[PDB]
Amino acid sequence: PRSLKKGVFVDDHLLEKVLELNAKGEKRLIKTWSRRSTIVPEMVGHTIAVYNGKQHVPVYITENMVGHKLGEFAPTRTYR
Amino acid sequence: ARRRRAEVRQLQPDLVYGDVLVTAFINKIMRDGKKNLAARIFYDACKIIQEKTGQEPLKVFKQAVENVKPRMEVRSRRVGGANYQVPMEVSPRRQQSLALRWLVQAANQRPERRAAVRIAHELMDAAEGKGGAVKKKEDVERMAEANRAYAHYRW
Amino acid sequence: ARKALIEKAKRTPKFKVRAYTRCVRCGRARSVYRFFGLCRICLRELAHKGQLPGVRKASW
Amino acid sequence: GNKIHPIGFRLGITRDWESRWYAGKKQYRHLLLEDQRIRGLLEKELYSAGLARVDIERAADNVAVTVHVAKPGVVIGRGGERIRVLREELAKLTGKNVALNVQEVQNPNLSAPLVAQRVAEQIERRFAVRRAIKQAVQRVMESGAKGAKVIVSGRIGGAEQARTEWAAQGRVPLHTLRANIDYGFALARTTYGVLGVKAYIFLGEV
Amino acid sequence: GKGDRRTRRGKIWRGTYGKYRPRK
Amino acid sequence: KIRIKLRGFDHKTLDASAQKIVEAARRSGAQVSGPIPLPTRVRRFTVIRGPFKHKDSREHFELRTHNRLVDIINPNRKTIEQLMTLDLPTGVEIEIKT
Amino acid sequence: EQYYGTGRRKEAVARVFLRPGNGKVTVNGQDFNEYFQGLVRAVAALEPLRAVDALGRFDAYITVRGGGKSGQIDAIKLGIARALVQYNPDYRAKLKPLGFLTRDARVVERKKYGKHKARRAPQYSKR
RNA sequence: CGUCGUCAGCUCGUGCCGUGAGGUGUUGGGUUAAGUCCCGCAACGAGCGCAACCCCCGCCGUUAGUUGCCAGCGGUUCGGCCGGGCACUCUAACGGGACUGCCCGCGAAAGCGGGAGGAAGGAGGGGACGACGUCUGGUCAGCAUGGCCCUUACGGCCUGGGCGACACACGUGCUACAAUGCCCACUACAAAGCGAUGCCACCCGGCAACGGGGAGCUAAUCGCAAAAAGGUGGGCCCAGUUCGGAUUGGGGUCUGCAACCCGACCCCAUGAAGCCGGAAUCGCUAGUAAUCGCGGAUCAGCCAUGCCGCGGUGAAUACG
Ligand SMILES: [Mg+2]
Ligand SMILES: [Mg+2]
Ligand SMILES: [Mg+2]
Ligand SMILES: [Mg+2]
Ligand SMILES: [Mg+2]
Ligand SMILES: [Mg+2]
Ligand SMILES: [Mg+2]
Ligand SMILES: [Mg+2]
Ligand SMILES: [Mg+2]
Ligand SMILES: [Mg+2]
Ligand SMILES: [Mg+2]
Ligand SMILES: [Mg+2]
Ligand SMILES: [Mg+2]
Ligand SMILES: [Mg+2]
Ligand SMILES: [Mg+2]
Ligand SMILES: [Mg+2]
Ligand SMILES: [Mg+2]
Ligand SMILES: [Mg+2]
Ligand SMILES: [Mg+2]
Ligand SMILES: [Mg+2]
Ligand SMILES: [Mg+2]
Ligand SMILES: [Mg+2]
Ligand SMILES: [Mg+2]
Ligand SMILES: [Mg+2]
Ligand SMILES: [Mg+2]
Ligand SMILES: [Mg+2]
Ligand SMILES: [Mg+2]
Ligand SMILES: [Mg+2]
Ligand SMILES: [Mg+2]
Ligand SMILES: [Mg+2]
Ligand SMILES: [Zn+2]
Repeated sequence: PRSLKKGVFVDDHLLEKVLELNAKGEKRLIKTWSRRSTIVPEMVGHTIAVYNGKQHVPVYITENMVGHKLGEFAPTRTYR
Repeated sequence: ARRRRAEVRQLQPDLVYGDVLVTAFINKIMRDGKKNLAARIFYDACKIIQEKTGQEPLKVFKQAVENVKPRMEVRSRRVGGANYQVPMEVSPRRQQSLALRWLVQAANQRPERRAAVRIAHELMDAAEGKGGAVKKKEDVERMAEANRAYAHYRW
Repeated sequence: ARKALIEKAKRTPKFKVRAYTRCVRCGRARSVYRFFGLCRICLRELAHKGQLPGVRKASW
Repeated sequence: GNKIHPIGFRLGITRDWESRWYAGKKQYRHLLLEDQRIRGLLEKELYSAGLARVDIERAADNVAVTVHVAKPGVVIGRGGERIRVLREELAKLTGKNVALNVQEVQNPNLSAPLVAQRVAEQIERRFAVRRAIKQAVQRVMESGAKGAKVIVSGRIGGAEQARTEWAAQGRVPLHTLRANIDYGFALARTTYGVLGVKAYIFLGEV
Repeated sequence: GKGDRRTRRGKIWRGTYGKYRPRK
Repeated sequence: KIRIKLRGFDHKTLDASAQKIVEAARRSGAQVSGPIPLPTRVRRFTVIRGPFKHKDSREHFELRTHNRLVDIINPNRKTIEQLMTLDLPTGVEIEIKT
Repeated sequence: EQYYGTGRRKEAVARVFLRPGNGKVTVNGQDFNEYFQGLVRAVAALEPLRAVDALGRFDAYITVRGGGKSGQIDAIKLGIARALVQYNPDYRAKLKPLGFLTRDARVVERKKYGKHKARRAPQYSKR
C-alpha cells in the first residue's frame, strides 16, 4: 500500500554522482545522507554507504531491492 | 436525598391506553433513549397478546405486573460482626419498580429472537403466574421470611 | 525561546514547510493562535488588560 | 492562585479597552502588534512623565494615541521639541502619520497604575515596604475614593523568605461586577529579586 | 460498526468518502 | 437603494454610526430601508488559564463582530450632503454599495 | 375565518393556523401522518384540540422549522393550543388544567470544560 | 494556575470582660443554598466572602427588515420563483415580567406548606464570578527575575538520527462482542461555526481516494453540507455469523524539497482477539445519564479515538 504518484523521488547528490561512476566503472563505496532517495536501476552493483544518524553503513544494492528507499537497509535503532 | 424527600417523577399517560403504568414499562424497555423503538416494541407485544391470547393486553399486563410484585425482601445491614440480611416489607412504589424492571430483565433472558415476542410471552407467563420474573419475586420472598430470625432489626 | 531561534522570522526558510508561528510577544512556539499571532498565555494576559480590542470574556 | 483581573473582568461594564479599533481576520493581528510596539517606546520613554495609560484608536492609517499622564509638561519638552520627536517616533515605526494627544490626570492618587508605581519606586530606593503601603493606601484613600488596597509580593525588606504584605481601607468589593475599581501593577525590580506591586481603588458604584 | 472503513458508518465516523460512501 | 453594511466590535459604535445614516437621510431622502441587524459572527478562544499543565480550567474569550444594514431608498442628492463627512464612530468599518 | 398561535419547544418554532372545517393538517405542506411517518409521538400534538372536543371542527395549516420532529411535535401542541385560545378565550380555562398553555423551558445544558458533557465528569484512577 | 472549595466562612473599629494570651460581637432559638434572614443578647456597626449588579436560555412589546410568507391576492418554466408584503418565523438592540405581590393555613418574626393567576413561582434553568488563608503545591522550558554556572564554547549553523524504541506494568479513551442488531436502497427533521491565493456548487475521467474544468461568495443572499440516530422497504436467521474490524499482502491517490525510520486517505485481498469482562473501581439527580451526529481551535498534511463547543432522541432512581 505504498505511494509517491509521478516522479519517483531521488536526491541528485548521488543520482548524478552515481550515473557518472557508470560512465567510468565501479566505485569503492559511496557515502550519503539522503536515505530519502529511491533506489533506482542504475545502482544495482554499486555499494552505497547509507548513514543512520551515527553510522555510514555499506549497502550492496541488488535488483530485488530496487523500488525501496535507502534507509530501509540502514536501520536506525539497536535492540535488546 | 439528604435534604428533601425526592418527589416521585410524574410521567405523561400512555399515548394509547393513556395508562401511566404503561409509559413506565416502556421507559424501562427503552435503552439509549429510543422511546420510539421502545414504544413500538411494547405495542407489537400487545398485539401478540391479542392473538395468542384472548383478553386485551392491558388486562394481562396489569396482572403480570401484579404477580411480580414482591411483598417482602431482605436488605443487608452491618451490626457488630458481619452483614445480617434483614427481612422487611417492600413499599408500594418500590414494589412496582422492581416488578417492571424484573419483567424486562426476565423477558430479555428469553430465547425467542424478537424483542416484542419476548415481552409478550413473559407478560403472558407472568399473568399466568410463571416465568423468570415471578421466579425472582418468589426467590426474594424466600430469602425474606427465611431470615425472619433477624426480622427484629426492622429499619 | 532563545533569540537564536526567534531568528526563524528570517524569510529565507529554505523550504516553505519549515516555517512556524511563534508568539510575537514572548516567542512561545506552541498554542500560538493565528488571529492574534500571540500565544495562549499572552492572549490571556493582554486580553485581560484591554490591549485586545473587541476581545471580551465569553459566557453563556 | 485564584481571582481574575478586576479589569478583564469589567471590560464589558465599568471599564473600556486601551484600544478601540475594528479589523478583520487579516488586519487585526497587525494593528495589534503595532499598539504593542507603540506602548513599547512610550512606556520606556514617558516613564518619568507618569505613564498612567496609552489609549489607541484607529480609522485608516489614523491613530488616536491619547497617552494620559500626571505631568504632561514632561511629555512636551523644551517648548515642544520633544512632543515633536515623539510624534517623530510614530512614523519611525509605523508611517501612519497620526496624532498623539496628552492628558494630565486629575489627581495621580486615584490612578492605581501610578499609586502602584509610586510604591514600586519606594521599594527600589530601599524604603520601608509596610509604611510605604500604609501611606499609599492613605493618600489614595485621602484624596477621595470609597476604598483602596495595595499588595507587595515577596522578599520584602530583602528577606530570604518571600512574603506578601497587605494594607487596605474602605470597600474594595471585587465580586461585584459594577464597582469600577482601578487596578494597576508595578514590577519593582531589585538587587535581590523582583517584587510585584498591585493597587486597587474603589470609586463610585452604579 | 464505526470501525469498518468499508461501510457507510465506517466512512462517516472516519470522516471520509469513497465507494462505500459516495458524495451522491 | 444603497447597500451599506456596518461592522464594529461594539453594538453602539455601529448603532450610532448607523443612527446617523438613519435620520441624516430621512431629512433629505425617502424613508430609507431603516437599519437592519444581521446575525453576528462570534469567535471564541479557549486557553488553559495558567501556564504549564493544569489542563482542566481554560476560561473563555469571545470576539463578536456585529453587523448592520440600512439601505437608503432612492440615491438622493441632498441626502448625500448631511451624509458626506458628518460621522462620529471610531471603531467601525463602512462599505458603500448603493 | 382563521386563527393563529405560535408554539415553541426545545428550540423549534411552529406556525399554527386553525380554520373552520374538517381537520386536514398540512405541516410543511405534507399531511400530518406524512411528516410524522410512524412516530408514536405525533398524535399528542393534536391533544389540545381533543382537549376541547374540537379536532373535527378545524382544518389546520402548519409550518415548522428548527430542531427535531419530536420537538416540532411538542411545539405544535402549543401552537394548536395557543391559536385555539385566541379563537376562543374560554378555551384557556380548559387547557390550563392540562398545561398545554405552558412553554416547556427544558433546553440543552451547555458543555462545561473539564467535564465530558456538561455534567458527565471524566473518570479517574485509584484516588 | 491547581487545591481544601462555591465550602460559609475570615476579620476589623469602638465599647464591654480578663493581670494576660485572649474573650464578646460571629454564641443562642427559628430559618435559609449561604455569617441568608428573623428573634434574643454587652455590644453597636463595618470590611473581605454570600447575595445582587454582568452573560446565556424560558414568555411578552417597540424600532429595523433582500430572513421569512398565497398569512392574503395576481402571475408561476409551480423553486417563495416574479411582483408584492411586513403579518408570522427569525436576525439583534432596547424594554416589560416574578415581588412570597395575591389567597388559605402555621408562625413572635423570618419563613414553611398548599392554591390561583401566569411562559415562568419562591435562588425558573445554565454561566461568569471562587474570602483571611493552607499545601515550603505547580511553573525559572512561556515570559519576567536574585544568585550560581559555560563562554571556541553548557553559544551558533546544518545534514542525519531520536523524541514513534519493547519482555513487560498502569491511567484515559476508541471500536466491539451483536437481532432493542448489522447491511443496502429510498426518504425527513438541527444548532453552532468556518471559508481568498480559502470554502469550493456544477460538469466530465476514475469503483474510489482524487484529478481536469469551472459558476458563485468580501459570505442571514455562495460553499463546507451528508446531519446521524429516525421513517419506509428489502436482505441476514443466531452462527464467531453479512457480528467485529485487528493484522498482513498488493495496488493507488494527496500534502510536502522529502512520507525507510515516521503522514492521512481510497480500492482488492487477509479477517485476529472479542460470546459482555476477577478482585476492585468511575460518572451522573432532568433534558441530566445514555445514545446520535455537526463545527471549531492548532494546522501544509497528520497519526484527534484528544480537547473546547452545538443541537437531535431522551430515561431510571433517591426509603433514608
Ligand atoms: Mg530565554
Ligand atoms: Mg509546521
Ligand atoms: Mg506554532
Ligand atoms: Mg488540554
Ligand atoms: Mg447532548
Ligand atoms: Mg454558596
Ligand atoms: Mg473588640
Ligand atoms: Mg481568667
Ligand atoms: Mg483590660
Ligand atoms: Mg477581637
Ligand atoms: Mg469558629
Ligand atoms: Mg462563643
Ligand atoms: Mg445558619
Ligand atoms: Mg452577610
Ligand atoms: Mg413579539
Ligand atoms: Mg409573609
Ligand atoms: Mg458571586
Ligand atoms: Mg516544593
Ligand atoms: Mg533566574
Ligand atoms: Mg512524547
Ligand atoms: Mg460488518
Ligand atoms: Mg465518474
Ligand atoms: Mg436570503
Ligand atoms: Mg429488516
Ligand atoms: Mg472467523
Ligand atoms: Mg464478518
Ligand atoms: Mg453470538
Ligand atoms: Mg488540519
Ligand atoms: Mg500511526
Ligand atoms: Mg470530529
Ligand atoms: Zn507569548
